Amino acid sequence: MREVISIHIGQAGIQVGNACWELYCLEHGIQPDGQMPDDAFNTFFSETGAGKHVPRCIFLDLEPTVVDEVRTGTYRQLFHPEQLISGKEDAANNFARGHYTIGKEIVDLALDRIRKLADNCTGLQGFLVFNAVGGGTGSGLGSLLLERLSVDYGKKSKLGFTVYPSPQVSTAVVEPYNSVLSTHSLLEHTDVAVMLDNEAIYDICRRSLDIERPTYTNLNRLIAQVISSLTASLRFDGALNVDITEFQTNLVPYPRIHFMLSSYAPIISAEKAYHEQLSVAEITNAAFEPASMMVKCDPRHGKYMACCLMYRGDVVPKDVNASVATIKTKRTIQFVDWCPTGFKCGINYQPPTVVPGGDLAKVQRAVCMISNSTAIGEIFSRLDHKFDLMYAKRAFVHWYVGEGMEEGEFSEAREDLAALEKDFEEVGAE
Amino acid sequence: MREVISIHIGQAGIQVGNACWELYCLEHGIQPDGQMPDDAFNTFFSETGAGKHVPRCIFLDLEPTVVDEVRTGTYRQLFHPEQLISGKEDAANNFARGHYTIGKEIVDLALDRIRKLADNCTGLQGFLVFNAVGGGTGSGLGSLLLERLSVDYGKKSKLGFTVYPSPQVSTAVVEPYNSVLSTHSLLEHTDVAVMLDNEAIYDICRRSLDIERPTYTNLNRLIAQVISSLTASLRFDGALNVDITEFQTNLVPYPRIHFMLSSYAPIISAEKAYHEQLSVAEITNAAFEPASMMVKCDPRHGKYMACCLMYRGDVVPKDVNASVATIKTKRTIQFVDWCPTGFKCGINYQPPTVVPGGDLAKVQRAVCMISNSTAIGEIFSRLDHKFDLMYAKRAFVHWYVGEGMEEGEFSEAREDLAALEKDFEEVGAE
Amino acid sequence: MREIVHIQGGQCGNQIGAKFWEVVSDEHGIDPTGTYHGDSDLQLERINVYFNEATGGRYVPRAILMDLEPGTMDSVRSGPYGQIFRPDNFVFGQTGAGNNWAKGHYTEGAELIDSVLDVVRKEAESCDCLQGFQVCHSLGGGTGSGMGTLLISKIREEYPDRMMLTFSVVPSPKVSDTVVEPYNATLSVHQLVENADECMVLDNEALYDICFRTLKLTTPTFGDLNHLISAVMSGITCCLRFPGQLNADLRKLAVNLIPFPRLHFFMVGFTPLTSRGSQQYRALTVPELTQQMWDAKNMMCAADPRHGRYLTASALFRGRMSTKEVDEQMLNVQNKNSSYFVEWIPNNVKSSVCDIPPKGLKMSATFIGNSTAIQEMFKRVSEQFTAMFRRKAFLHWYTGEGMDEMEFTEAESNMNDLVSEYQQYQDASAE
Amino acid sequence: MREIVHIQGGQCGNQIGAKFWEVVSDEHGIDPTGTYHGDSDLQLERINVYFNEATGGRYVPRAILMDLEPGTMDSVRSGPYGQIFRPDNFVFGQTGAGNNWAKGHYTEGAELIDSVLDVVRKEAESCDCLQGFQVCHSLGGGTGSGMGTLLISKIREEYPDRMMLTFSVVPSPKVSDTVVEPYNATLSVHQLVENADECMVLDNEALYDICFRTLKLTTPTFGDLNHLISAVMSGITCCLRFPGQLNADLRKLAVNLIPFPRLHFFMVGFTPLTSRGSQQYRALTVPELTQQMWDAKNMMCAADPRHGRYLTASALFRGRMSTKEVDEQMLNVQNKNSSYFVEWIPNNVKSSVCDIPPKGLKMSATFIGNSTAIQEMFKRVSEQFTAMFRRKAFLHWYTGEGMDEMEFTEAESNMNDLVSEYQQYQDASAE
Amino acid sequence: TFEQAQSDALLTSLMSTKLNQYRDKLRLIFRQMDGNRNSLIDREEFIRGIAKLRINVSKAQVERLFDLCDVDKSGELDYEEFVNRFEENGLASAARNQTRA
Amino acid sequence: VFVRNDLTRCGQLPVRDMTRCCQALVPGISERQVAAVMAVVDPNSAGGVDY
Ligand SMILES: Nc1nc2c(ncn2[C@@H]2O[C@H](COP(=O)(O)OP(=O)(O)OP(=O)(O)O)[C@@H](O)[C@H]2O)c(=O)[nH]1
Ligand SMILES: Nc1nc2c(ncn2[C@@H]2O[C@H](COP(=O)(O)OP(=O)(O)OP(=O)(O)O)[C@@H](O)[C@H]2O)c(=O)[nH]1
Ligand SMILES: Nc1nc2c(ncn2[C@@H]2O[C@H](COP(=O)(O)OP(=O)(O)O)[C@@H](O)[C@H]2O)c(=O)[nH]1
Ligand SMILES: Nc1nc2c(ncn2[C@@H]2O[C@H](COP(=O)(O)OP(=O)(O)O)[C@@H](O)[C@H]2O)c(=O)[nH]1
Repeated sequence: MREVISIHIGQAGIQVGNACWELYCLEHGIQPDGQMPDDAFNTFFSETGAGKHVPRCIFLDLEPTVVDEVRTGTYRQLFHPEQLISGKEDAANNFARGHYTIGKEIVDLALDRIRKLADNCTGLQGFLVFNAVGGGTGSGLGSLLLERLSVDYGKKSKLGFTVYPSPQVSTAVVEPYNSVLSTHSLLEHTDVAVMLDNEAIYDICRRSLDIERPTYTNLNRLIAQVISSLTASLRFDGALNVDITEFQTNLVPYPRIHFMLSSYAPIISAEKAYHEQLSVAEITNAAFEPASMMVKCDPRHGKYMACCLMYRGDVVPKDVNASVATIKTKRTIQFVDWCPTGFKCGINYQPPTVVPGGDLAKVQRAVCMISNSTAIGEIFSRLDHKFDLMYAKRAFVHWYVGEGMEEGEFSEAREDLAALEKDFEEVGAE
Repeated sequence: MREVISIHIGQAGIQVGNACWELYCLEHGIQPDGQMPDDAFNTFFSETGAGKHVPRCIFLDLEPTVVDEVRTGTYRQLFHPEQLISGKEDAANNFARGHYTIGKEIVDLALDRIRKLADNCTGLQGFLVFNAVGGGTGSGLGSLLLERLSVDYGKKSKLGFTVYPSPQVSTAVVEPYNSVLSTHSLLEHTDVAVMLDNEAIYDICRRSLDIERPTYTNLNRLIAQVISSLTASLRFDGALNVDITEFQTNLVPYPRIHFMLSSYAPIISAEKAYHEQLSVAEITNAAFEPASMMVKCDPRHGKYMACCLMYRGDVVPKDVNASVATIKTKRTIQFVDWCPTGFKCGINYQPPTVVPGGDLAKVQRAVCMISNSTAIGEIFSRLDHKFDLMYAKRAFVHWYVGEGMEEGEFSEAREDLAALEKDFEEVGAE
Repeated sequence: MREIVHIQGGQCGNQIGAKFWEVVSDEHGIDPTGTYHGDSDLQLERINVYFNEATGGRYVPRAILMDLEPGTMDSVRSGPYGQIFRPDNFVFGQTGAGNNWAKGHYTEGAELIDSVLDVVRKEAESCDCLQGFQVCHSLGGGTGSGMGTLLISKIREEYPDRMMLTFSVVPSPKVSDTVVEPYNATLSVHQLVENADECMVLDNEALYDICFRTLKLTTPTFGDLNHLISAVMSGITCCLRFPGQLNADLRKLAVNLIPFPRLHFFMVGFTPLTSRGSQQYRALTVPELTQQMWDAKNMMCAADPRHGRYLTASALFRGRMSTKEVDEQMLNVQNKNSSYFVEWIPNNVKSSVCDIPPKGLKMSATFIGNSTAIQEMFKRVSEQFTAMFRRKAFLHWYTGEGMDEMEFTEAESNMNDLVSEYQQYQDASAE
Repeated sequence: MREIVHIQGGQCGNQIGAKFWEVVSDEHGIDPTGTYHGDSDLQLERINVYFNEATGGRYVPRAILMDLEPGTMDSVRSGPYGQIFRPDNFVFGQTGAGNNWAKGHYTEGAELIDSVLDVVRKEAESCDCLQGFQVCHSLGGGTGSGMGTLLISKIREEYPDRMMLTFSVVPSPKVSDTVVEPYNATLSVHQLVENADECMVLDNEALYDICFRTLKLTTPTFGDLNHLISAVMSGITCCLRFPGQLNADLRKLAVNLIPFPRLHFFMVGFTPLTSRGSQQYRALTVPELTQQMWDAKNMMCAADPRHGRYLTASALFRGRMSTKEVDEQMLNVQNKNSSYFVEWIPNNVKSSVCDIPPKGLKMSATFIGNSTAIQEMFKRVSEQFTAMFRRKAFLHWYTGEGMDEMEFTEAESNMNDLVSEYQQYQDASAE
Repeated sequence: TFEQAQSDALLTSLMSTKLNQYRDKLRLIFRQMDGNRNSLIDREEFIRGIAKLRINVSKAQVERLFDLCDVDKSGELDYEEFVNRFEENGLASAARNQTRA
Repeated sequence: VFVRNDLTRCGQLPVRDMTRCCQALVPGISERQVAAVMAVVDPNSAGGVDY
């Protein structure tokens, strides 16, 4: 009735999907084999003749290794064998490779399975595309799939949880290139794009979790908790029910400005747990702290446009109202003049479930703050010169040209990002 | 009361008969020794006073090897020793040899035993002739036997499950010659000719069963499953019971047009089972897929004239109606303008039994789709030029001439096949 | 229950037949004393195709051993399987033909041919059903060629419908053993064209090639060439003797191979022939067998198929194998080498499959190709025959045996007509 | 399922490849007889990348060994892991190229190159999907460099989109092993620039320095240097054969490493290289691996990075490690040595992580540096080549093999062009 | 007993036909036999894999197959012996044909 | 008849099987006579004489 189709593209998409689906299985009581010992799973799972629950997800990749890890792992009997789609040749961090030459047949098969999955849903709230902006599979194939979905499905709300390059630390060299290309691609195709930065999540793990050696599994666990907190209102009832379709209506002041910071609170280990009050006001303040943001971007630089809060657990409308009133009265947090309210509070009666073997503690309250703010143009300013600095020398441009791209396409993407910078400045302005 | 006499002519006939009778013994619980630990076997077996069940079958061949393989295999004590009829010299892929010189006495004895078998049947739905169009034993001797049966028995329904040469792959050289000759023979005698191609069944085994090295045992197992689904309504009760006599009334618009494409669904191995829904609609769609067809003939080229569906297992008439309505509303499937109904649905409560040691899995639902369509003219068009390319040079003609034929026989066969081509063109056209 | 009458003619024919019978007895588990010692039911299931039962359990070949000199079959009897043969089936004269086809066909063969026909008829009448006769002999020898052609003519007269199969060791292209090889070969090919239904052409130099290049042997004697010929002779008829997934008798092979009656000369090859070193290393698969058999080097015929065009080709596989795999491999061979295959035949391949591989081998496959390549072999033999016949060298030896000079000219004309037909069907165009 | 076709050329290439295949068999748990004995599942998951399934449980390297003399591969075949290779993959002549690139590329390698490409095609077509080819050989040698360049050209013609990886042992600066090393190197660099997609530069004297200073061996034979080179060669593709936390195939490395097409030469190194004395004293940690990685002595190339600037640098780590640790370490390296890193590339590190470290090391790392330092090596080759080419010393041999003089001048012109490219990007300023 | 010999031959032939259906299918089935990371196949892994194959065979005959596949008296099946007994044709075909033995 | 009653194609049949075969040929034959012929055919065997 409230079905949402999940897509995971690229290594990062599939690896955060592992955490997300582990989290949903733990939340709904679904064993990894597929079945559990009302109808709260329908948003993510469809039950078959044997009673087995299969997730409405699609693991897409041009590289076979990442998908075969799932085919061999504990979640081999849960996912559908044809839902796991594997390519033959990796995109090799080439947007052209993942969008123009290799990705064609794979995305055609992807649309085939997506149509099969959508025909299994009475309603369809929308799509949750989890990819990695900064790689050929993540950028190119994800952009192509988003384009195809926009063409055919039409009105389905597509939420892209994109992982963008960190400011200074990075693992790819053409990462600014394919990041700018994918940003141009999804500026018009996704409905709500959520920014995530590995450096910021690493800082969160280092300070809040006291993990001196964070890794991708830890990062994906935090991301999975954020996404589950986002979708909790679809699967569990609570005061001030929040909806996928109304994320837009309460969050996107203008269609271009749909990139969103995310921040989780509390982020505390077991040893530091039950040591502080962790009240609603304190956790809201922590969520609005710059350190808790999962993107390396100071919120104090820009002005918030909208803030949607998803509370999980024992939260009362008085507590959320008082916390938001204190936040509004606070002088450091600055909102735009044209949005006097700028707040969308929604509570859920289901506390966040804790994945065994993880570092997050069992907290009776949790906040996922997703904010549309003009400060995010600052990371775009970072990528916009990381792009053009190499583009002056046309470094690695032949690699992209070889698979059917043009200098005009890079220029158009960079120009579109400059237009986005202008847009951010204007919307921040009065 | 509903007895059906089985005839298996040639190596292909006997080899598909092995699988067919293995399947029937497994279905009715008859052990290979002959007896079982009611009256559902009457269609295929006749019980004696001792409790031993003997099949109402006749294994005809001019080569002793294949029949002695039956005499030496597991099914020795089952079949009647005189019912196994063996020749002394093979027909050597010569239609003339199998129809004019060697086949005379063998077919005379075949009529003798067929008469003895028919005298044991209170009712008699008809004959199931399984031969190999493309070999002297199957083609020539089978044609002679069909002619004699038409002369003496008269109006009994003879259903010929013929195996035609594949389009490009083949095993013989004079296969076009004896195929065209036997086609002229069986155009005027058999009542419903179910067409089969080794290339098509090989592709089915490769794609659906994941067998990259299919063998004749696999092909015969598939054919046996098709025939068992076809005859299931004779032995087991079901809603919308379908009869041997109902096949032609609901499938043959004109007497000349009685060739039938066969398609079974689902074809899934043990590993791939219980992983997809395998619902009524999905299996109907799979049956209507061109890839699942057992003739190398794309139905999209032609138009369906009639489609008879045999559903086996837990099939509910509302679901079969919904699936067939979806098929009708589908644009890709095209029916002739003069057959608005074009569908003969029949359900049976007996799920298809699975052969132990076979590749097919245990499925609770099954569809056997047998369709009269004008697309079948394509394969006759292929054989018509494969024949004339050889016949222009009169290659291998002396071999056929030596055993009592004339050039006029070849000319008449080619002319009759051209007439059949034009008849198919006319029925297809408005 | 479709019996075959084997006949050996001449020195080469007798030795090849001895090796062939050794191979067949080994395959059927028959010891040199004739008692069955094989321990496999399929071996005895169709043993009657070649053997008859004696008073005891002894099994004796249906073989008829022909010669004009006694020493050759003294050696045959002294051989490892010399005492399996019925002693009554040894028909030999006293003075051999001095490599003289005239002596072996007209003067000395006339007297002994009556006894030969008596033995052949006695062996045939005992048969329940007769598939036909197989005559192993060597073109280019006196008694071999002469008696073989005469006996083939007599058997054709007596049993026209019964199949006739010939294994003729055509004289080698480069290195000839005897001088009068062109004369004997020319006179014998004329008889084989008219009488022999199905003919295999073998070359000592082609066998030497296969044994140096595939088998990599060092000093291979005639025993090895006879061993390979025996392998082909067994594999061609293994479908009669063993159950097959798609079986094919000799008549089926002839029907699928011979487009026109005179074009019944075929080149044959056996797979897998591999050296000792790479045996662990070579992959035993249907594609590997096809790749080997379609090689020109695998042929036991001197003529290479690349020059000619494949009119027809039968492949008899042995082993538990995928019929789809076989058919796909051979269709792929046709599609890849369509330039070497005749256009006016849509399918130039006859696939037969038998379920019993030869002893020791996981798999096997024998090939029988009717291609216009043999045109160059017949052309070369004509080039030698004409060279001698222009000066009438050694012609007096044949003329003194009471054959006209006109017979030589008629044989040359017939052989040239066969060559012309092969060229015509090499360069025939569809429509 | 992304297969790699290995090729070995010349004596140096054959020895290095033999050591490499021994190392890879050890990593995959394959005994010299070919049977899998790893008792470990990830070893067999992607074994098809390098090996093929034989009839038994045996696995055969997808390696093609080439030479013009038989002694090198006689030793290779008789070596400890010589029996794994298919003997059909040994393609060699009778007369070796006398350290003559002209002989190995035009006269003697040209006849053998037909067989070489036949074997290459046979091995490649069996592959489901082909990542590409890796050729191990030495610049400065006749058969090795000549046939390697010729084969790379042919395979580039045949498979333009497939990856080409080369491991070339460039002649050492201070001591020269063969006299015509500058001619051979100059001619081979010309081919590698134009054809090879990714090329690894190695130096024997740099290997001696690293194994005497960090490893501290007393008498490192060529086996030890080949073991180092094999360690790097395995580590470069371990992300294909094993699951990785952040995996990176050869094409990903090429994309992230090569800024401009002709600047595809890299200097490589392996870590952690520890002396047996200080194995206990060292701490096996990511910061230690990075520090040893970025040392100039750890570079297997003679050119030291300090003189040049790193255009790009990939680091393939292996083992259970923190990606935060790795990324922070490489960012700290770039910030600390910003003078040695090119300004107009914001991030000069391509970090890859594989979850399966090599046997014996809990953590390991192979480093691949694209830096302008290789400029000085090409410059030294220029200084030697011009010195000999002024007086035409040893040039008449290359002239007599049918090579124009202008081929040399074209080769050195292109190599000087590459030199100046490296200089121009070293001193290129942002904006 | 000849009955037991024929049963072993038929069962080995059935398994060899079920496997080897495509290239490297023997390898894929071998990797699927063992849940654990070691290549050695345990008796329980062997019974579970045979059960995964749609073959109705008693535990006694499965144990007979396990022992016939050379354990080297170690009790675990290696890939080498797995391939050796489940090759296409070979021992399976020979045992199937040799009825009189 | 012996081949039909021999399922394993082993060429050997037990006492019960060959007595059944001999009764199918001639009804009056008892098992003792068949066993005696079995013994005189193969003196030292644990049943299963070659038919
Ligand atoms: N947060 C997070 N990021 C990841 C993770 N795995 C990979 N990434 C990021 O994803 C980027 C590359 O992802 P992909 O493009 O999918 O890599 P791939 O699967 O080999 O596909 P291509 O590189 O495009 O050929 C890297 O820059 C990483 O920063 C993860 O587990 N967590
Ligand atoms: N579908 C299928 N077709 C088969 C099978 N076996 C043989 N055939 C086909 O049957 C054709 C020949 O059959 P037959 O005529 O009976 O062969 P035969 O029994 O030796 O008789 P002749 O060939 O006429 O002498 C071949 O072209 C094959 O395509 C089988 O098991 N399944
Ligand atoms: N393959 C093979 N060829 C032989 C053998 N013996 C002789 N030949 C060849 O056969 C040719 C004809 O000899 P042959 O006809 O047997 O002599 P004849 O019996 O006196 O007529 C000779 O040129 C020999 O080269 C043998 O044992 N094997
Ligand atoms: N690392 C290593 N280098 C070698 C080995 N053998 C030779 N070389 C080097 O390879 C260079 C060229 O030799 P090579 O090309 O093999 O000579 P070629 O075979 O006649 O072409 C020489 O300068 C040697 O220093 C070896 O075993 N290991």
